Amino acid sequence: LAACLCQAL
Amino acid sequence: LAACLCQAL
Repeated sequence: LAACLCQAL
Repeated sequence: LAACLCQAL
């Protein structure tokens, strides 16, 4: 999930 | 942090 946030950012 | 993207958009 952390990586989904990084994608979003 | 996601709200940063919604501001940008």
